[PDB]
Amino acid sequence: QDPTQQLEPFLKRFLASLDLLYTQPTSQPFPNVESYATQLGSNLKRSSAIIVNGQPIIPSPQEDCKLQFQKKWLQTPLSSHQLTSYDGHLIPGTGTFVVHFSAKVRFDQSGRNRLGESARPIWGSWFGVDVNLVVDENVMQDGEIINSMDYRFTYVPND
Repeated sequence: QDPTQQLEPFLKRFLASLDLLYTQPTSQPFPNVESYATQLGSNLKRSSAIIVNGQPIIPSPQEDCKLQFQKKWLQTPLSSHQLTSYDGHLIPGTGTFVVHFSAKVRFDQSGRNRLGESARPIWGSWFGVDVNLVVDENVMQDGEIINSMDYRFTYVPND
């Protein structure tokens, strides 16, 4: 409870970064995909170990794992996560803690992508999600602190 007093706000910030709504400044006449996409999961380290639905992201000569994740996540419809439970522990001697959390997430069914393009979000059915993070100790930092992320749907609706 005591060392995990900074834990809940950190998790909410991490999830907000996945749920980020794209807003184009009126000073910019064109969409800036890079400036939006690089904010998704921004607490990830460039060289973090990332696994999505059992499939590890493998670093390539041109794109590190964080970048590949951001490009993957960018292709989802807008999301809305609700944190429902968590637990965390420091791993003695490592300067890291492990955190497991569960959430529900739903996605925009409007047909628009995250830049608002086709071809008011309308939320679909709840998915279940489990996430395991290994994160540097100083979690009220907002920089690159996540060493590993395992993100997994534990329930996927048929519809």
